[PDB]
Amino acid sequence: VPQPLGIIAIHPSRQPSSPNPCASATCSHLCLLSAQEPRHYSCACPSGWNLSDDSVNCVRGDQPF
Amino acid sequence: DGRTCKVTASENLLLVVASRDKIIMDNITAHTHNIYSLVQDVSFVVALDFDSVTGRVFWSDLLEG
Ligand SMILES: *[C@@H]1O[C@H](CO)[C@@H](O)[C@H](O)[C@H]1NC(C)=O
Ligand SMILES: *[C@@H]1O[C@H](CO)[C@@H](O)[C@H](O)[C@H]1NC(C)=O
Repeated sequence: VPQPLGIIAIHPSRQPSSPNPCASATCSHLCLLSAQEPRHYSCACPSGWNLSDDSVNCVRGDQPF
Repeated sequence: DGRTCKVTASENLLLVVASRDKIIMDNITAHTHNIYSLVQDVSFVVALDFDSVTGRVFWSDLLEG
């Protein structure tokens, strides 16, 4: 194999099933799994945005960069 | 032997490697290797990841960016 930079294995055993915390969420940009309890989920806005006290919504920019 | 573990889903395994122009794929049926190429139009594959929910393969290319 001349240039084997990456390798992956594809079986049903390598991606074990688990319940999804994010399915219950409704935040407007991203939902990410989180080790913190009890929600086990958190929401993330695009790079440069803020996150409102309303943890499911985001605000954008309004400051020089 | 009461110590070894095996997979319920068939033992058949799919192994994918990234080598420049080819996303080499190996299919281990029984212990016989079967080798074929997933895609013709790729330039320089670096990173390979597998998604079991859609049944898809993801790869990144150094030349195509
Ligand atoms: C979020 O808003 C505050 C003003 O309330 C601002 O100072 C801050 O820079 C914004 N986000 C970041 C971390 O840039
Ligand atoms: C691997 O090879 C077997 C036999 O050719 C085939 O039935 C199977 O679909 C191939 N792919 C996977 C993921 O098992």
